Amino acid sequence: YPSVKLEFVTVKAGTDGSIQTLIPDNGEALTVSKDRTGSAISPNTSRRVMSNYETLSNGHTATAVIYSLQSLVTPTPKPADDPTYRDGLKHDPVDVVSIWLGRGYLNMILNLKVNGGKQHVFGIVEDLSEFETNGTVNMLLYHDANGDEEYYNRRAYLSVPLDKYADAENPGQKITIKFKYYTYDKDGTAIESGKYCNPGFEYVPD
Ligand SMILES: [Cl-]
Ligand SMILES: [Cl-]
Ligand SMILES: [Cl-]
Ligand SMILES: [Cl-]
Repeated sequence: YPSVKLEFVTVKAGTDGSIQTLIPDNGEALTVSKDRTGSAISPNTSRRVMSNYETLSNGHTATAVIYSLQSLVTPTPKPADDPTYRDGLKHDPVDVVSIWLGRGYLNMILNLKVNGGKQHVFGIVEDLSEFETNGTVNMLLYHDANGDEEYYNRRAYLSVPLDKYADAENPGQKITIKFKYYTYDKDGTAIESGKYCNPGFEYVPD
């Protein structure tokens, strides 16, 4: 478990790139009264990030004080035939710590065994073969450790966007996300886990 408690949030920058707004997943948008990180994103943009922050209230209105900010991976689900997967599908093992639907994303905290100097590349391999049949979206985690040794535990944060499944001309549509990922079994063998496929994550994009 990490030293600093981190939450999935959205941050917005104003004209100078400084963070002016923090939008918790659980609450309403808050004006950032103080950004102790001194972070700067692209002027007038929003980013889905990890943050340590606190809410301060005067009993009527509250503001956010940011203590830490870090990026998270926002992989767009893509079919196995997409050019990003040209060099083959990679499924280096991970553990799922926590996984849930929230604020238009499929959020997850992963546990990895890393070392250093190698970029861990994440993606979502999309299969829509059952989407017209029963609204099922099949997702397989892509993970390329790039030969990084499995020495130290490290968390990874993913927020899979689900906006592409919303149909404005088909409202009230119930979508079922069935997420698969490779992990180690009790004996240290890498296996494809269907743990989060039964019954899957049901949601109505509205
Ligand atoms: Cl982002
Ligand atoms: Cl106050
Ligand atoms: Cl769990
Ligand atoms: Cl990450």
